[PDB]
Amino acid sequence: MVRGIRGAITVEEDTPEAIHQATRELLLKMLEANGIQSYEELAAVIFTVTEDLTSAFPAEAARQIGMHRVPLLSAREVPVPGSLPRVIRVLALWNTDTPQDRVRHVYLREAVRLR
Amino acid sequence: MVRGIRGAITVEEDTPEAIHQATRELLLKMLEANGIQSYEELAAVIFTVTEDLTSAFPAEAARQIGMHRVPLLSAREVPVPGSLPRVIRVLALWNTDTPQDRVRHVYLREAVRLRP
Amino acid sequence: MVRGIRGAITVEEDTPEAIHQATRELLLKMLEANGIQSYEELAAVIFTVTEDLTSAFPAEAARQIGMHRVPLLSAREVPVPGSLPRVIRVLALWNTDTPQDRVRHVYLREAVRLR
Repeated sequence: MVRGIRGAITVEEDTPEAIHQATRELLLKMLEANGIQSYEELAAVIFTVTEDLTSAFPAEAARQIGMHRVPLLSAREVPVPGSLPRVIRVLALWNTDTPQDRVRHVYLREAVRLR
Repeated sequence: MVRGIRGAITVEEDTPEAIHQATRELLLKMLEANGIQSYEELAAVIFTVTEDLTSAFPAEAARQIGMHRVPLLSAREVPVPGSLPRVIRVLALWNTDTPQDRVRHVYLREAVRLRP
Repeated sequence: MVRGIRGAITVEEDTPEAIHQATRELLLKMLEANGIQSYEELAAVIFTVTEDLTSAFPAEAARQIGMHRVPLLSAREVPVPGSLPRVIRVLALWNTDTPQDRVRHVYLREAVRLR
């Protein structure tokens, strides 16, 4: 079975370091919250970034924590008026027998308003 | 086994009401057409909207019909000039043994012309 | 299980013919590299294209090679300084027993500069 894991986190400046730092933190927490201690069962990980962020690919933060074998893809989020700014969102596809209602999703910082 | 389910529907205007109503109808039809019993079978659902739609997130319609525990993600479609305007597209990833040739995709309203 | 397969290829110019030819080449190469002789194994295929490519949908290429029954979805890639121009990226979700470490990803033409 495949279960999606959602995550979201905000930053306060479109810089490679800031983008990477937040992404690394989110990915590590999404995995920790679900007791995942290996990357072998992640089918793929998809990232989306709001329009106000274009300095670096979030996928690079995944490479930084050793996810070089995990398929990654990034896309742009819809610029909805009044929507939360500077947000990095993640959708991990996890091969697991963990029930849908047992999967833990992670919303950090300002993204907590998105849960 | 995971099978993707595609859906597409158009709206006549860029308003939250129009977007949510259409997305709600599309999702319900996608579920109905494939006889899906519980949302527990859905690994995730991805939504995309064309550049001319920015008033709201289609994913909100999913919450309206009880998909609170289903992982949702939204993105922007490639802005190809001359393409069908105001389109909401959906890709559901379904855990099922259903063969690929038996999965039912749904194309509504003006998107009916987008069916493969 | 489900394993994602990554692919990427560049195009010399923004025209439907060029986009479709490149996408056909990449898709075929991704399947060949993984010994996939049938499309029944593909859960879905997601494409992303850089903003300098807007003349056509890469998904049309999938139809051309007979992937009508494969669920397809496309999205806009995130702009990044110094990133390779005119890039088509693919993420195929493959139903397979193949371990993550044995899935073959394909980077063609100038896209080799991204791998």
